[PDB]
Amino acid sequence: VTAADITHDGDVEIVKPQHVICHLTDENASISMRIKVQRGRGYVPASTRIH
DNA sequence: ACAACCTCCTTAGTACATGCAACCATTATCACCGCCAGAGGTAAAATAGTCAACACGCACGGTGTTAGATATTTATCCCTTGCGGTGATAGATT
Repeated sequence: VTAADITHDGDVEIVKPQHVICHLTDENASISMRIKVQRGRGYVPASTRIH
């Protein structure tokens, strides 16, 4: 599961093709997800975003 | 006939390795003093010379003027700043 398996739900370049995520094994297998992405320029903890 | 063995005898052979700092004393003991050496002293003359005299003659340095350089002043010029517009990067793909 790879960059060649993405779809662009927004404005996103991808200078990370080699970032393989996971795998599948059968001729009828599947997996799907959404992903949220951000740029900003500073840091906050995942469970101290607070408001 | 000797052999080593029992006992405490004494002897004496050794005592690991790397490095830095400190300074170099104690003795008493007649060396006599007699002789004379070449050998210390110094007067007078060799191996040769001083420095004062009157000359000789020159260099150097300080006072003076000149020279020109320099550091200032002025003002010019360019290279740089910072922001901005929008650049073909980085690098993923063909």
